[PDB]
Amino acid sequence: NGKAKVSLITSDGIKFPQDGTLEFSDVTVDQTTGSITLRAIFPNPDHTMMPGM
Amino acid sequence: FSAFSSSRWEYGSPRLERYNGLPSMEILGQAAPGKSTGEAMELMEQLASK
Repeated sequence: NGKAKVSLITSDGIKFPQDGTLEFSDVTVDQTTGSITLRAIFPNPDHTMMPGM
Repeated sequence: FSAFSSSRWEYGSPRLERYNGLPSMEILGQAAPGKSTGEAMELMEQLASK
């Protein structure tokens, strides 16, 4: 009923310490990925996530 | 893949044959006991003719 709760499981094979919020879906079909993208803002004060993964 | 890939179910044979260079379906059976070999084979060939 709401948008949007994203989960994570990081390369360790474990889910990130907590989930994250899916912000939206930009409907533009990415030309060379031919792929929609989802930008989900996540809290990362634990200084764990890093820009890009 | 999923963007340039698209996939589906369908059939293929797990195993395949040919015989002397043609597709062969081998089939194994035997003479109904009290029936001697050729009798089975006759009915085989006969059953094949149609």
